[PDB]
Amino acid sequence: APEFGPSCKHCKDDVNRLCRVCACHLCGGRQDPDKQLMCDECDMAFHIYCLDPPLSSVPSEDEWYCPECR
Ligand SMILES: [Mg+2]
Ligand SMILES: [Zn+2]
Ligand SMILES: [Zn+2]
Ligand SMILES: [Zn+2]
Ligand SMILES: [Zn+2]
Repeated sequence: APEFGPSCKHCKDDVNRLCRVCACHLCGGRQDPDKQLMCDECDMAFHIYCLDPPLSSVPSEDEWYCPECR
């Protein structure tokens, strides 16, 4: 559809497939989008429970940098 961006280059939006590019950058899982924190710098997303130490909730502040970018 010319009204939508093209599929993920890496997984082609196959929901049965892990993808560390468009879903959690550590586990590649798509579940819990509500719980996926996006890096202000590289735009990769991370489940709060995949981080070390894991977070039990997302921060209230908008500015967050991932393990790779810190
Ligand atoms: Mg942010
Ligand atoms: Zn993908
Ligand atoms: Zn990485
Ligand atoms: Zn994850
Ligand atoms: Zn980052």
